[PDB]
Amino acid sequence: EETRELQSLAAAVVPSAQTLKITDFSFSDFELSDLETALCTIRMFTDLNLVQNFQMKHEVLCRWILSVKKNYRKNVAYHNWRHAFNTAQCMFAALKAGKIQNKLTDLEILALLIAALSHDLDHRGVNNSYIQRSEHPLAQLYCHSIMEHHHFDQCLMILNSPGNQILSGLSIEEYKTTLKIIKQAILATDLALYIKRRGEFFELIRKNQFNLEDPHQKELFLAMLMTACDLSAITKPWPIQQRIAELVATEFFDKNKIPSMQVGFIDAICLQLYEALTHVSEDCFPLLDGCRKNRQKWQALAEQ
Ligand SMILES: COc1cccc2c1C(=O)N1CCc3c([nH]c4cccc(OC)c34)[C@@H]1N2C
Repeated sequence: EETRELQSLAAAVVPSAQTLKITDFSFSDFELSDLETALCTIRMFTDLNLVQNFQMKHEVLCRWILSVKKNYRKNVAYHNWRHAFNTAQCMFAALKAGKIQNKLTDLEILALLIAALSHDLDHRGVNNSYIQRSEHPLAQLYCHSIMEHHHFDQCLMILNSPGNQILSGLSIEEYKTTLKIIKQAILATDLALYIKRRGEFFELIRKNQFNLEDPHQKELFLAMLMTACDLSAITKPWPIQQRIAELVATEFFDKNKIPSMQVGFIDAICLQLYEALTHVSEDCFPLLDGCRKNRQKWQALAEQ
């Protein structure tokens, strides 16, 4: 049934990060089976030293990963398991290739990876729009009166389910700190909260006053990082981004104006974010470079 899946997952060899290409910003998931994305996820926890430092039992981490995946099964494509898996992959690539890993504590890295994986688990719970089909990120802003939201209840419920407690090896003080960061990183994937707080982040960077060691600026930086990862399909190699963008038209759920939608999207949201991210961490330039190349391809298409 799904004992089968867990048994098969826990027994399998976990290939290296290099084999799985999860350290690349150009990572493509389409050829992977769901079960291979779970192996990729295990590898992310492993290479961030989270399995070791917090003594996560292998079977427990496998079951938690499958619990998370299972609870995405009714979500639309922009908020599904593949979305959260890729949000996590971008986080991993930005932590590793982008080197952000070195700037953060282990509890921050742990909360970030769990948040990336879990941030859309409540999409059907806290939204009455947006759940029939994948809606453009900016449909929030211009189309519906009420915006598109995220929550952490499902996240914490799965984390505390018997057999799924990847955090049992934390002390009480570590657990409390981690849950707090998880809650904020999940709420930060609300585009409303990004728009509300980004100008300050940009000013600090413009004025070269950005100080990651300030508790308000660390919260704000972790939030921008969550948004960078959540929106990262806008950075992908052109064929990936085209087919994801077109899901607003192609998703079967039980293309004429898309070029101008995506250019507007890049000009109003995406370009500044990856520009700002690259000033904090120069090795995240591939996200910005990808976002630039896609604007150029979408602009050429808009010129028909
Ligand atoms: C931060 O989110 C992303 C970043 C980079 C690539 C992304 C996404 C994302 O949201 N997604 C979500 C949609 C979908 C993806 N991969 C899939 C594989 C099979 C089916 C799918 O949708 C039905 C996808 C898929 N990709 C490629």
